[PDB]
Amino acid sequence: LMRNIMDNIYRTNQGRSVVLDGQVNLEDLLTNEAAGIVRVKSMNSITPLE
Amino acid sequence: TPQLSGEVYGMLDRLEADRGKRTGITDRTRGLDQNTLHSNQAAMSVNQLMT
Repeated sequence: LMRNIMDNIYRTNQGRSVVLDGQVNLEDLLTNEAAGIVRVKSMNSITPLE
Repeated sequence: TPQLSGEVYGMLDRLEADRGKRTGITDRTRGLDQNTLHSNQAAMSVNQLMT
């Protein structure tokens, strides 16, 4: 239960390239499997991606 | 004569939203809550979703 709580804290709170739909090879493959800092897909508008 | 359809409006809206995506991901750079208050779901948005 505590591990899944920490998973909720950690994984479920990750931002991304914020592509509305996009193709962008899955947004540069989720920004090279990191989704840390990349949002360049084409022109995607504001989407928090919760 | 030929006309430019709503696609021009579409990618102008997309680019106007994308202006800050390369530096200012923070949506609208400022907050505005006069009708919708802060959400209270799980410890009030822990760690700002890793900021």
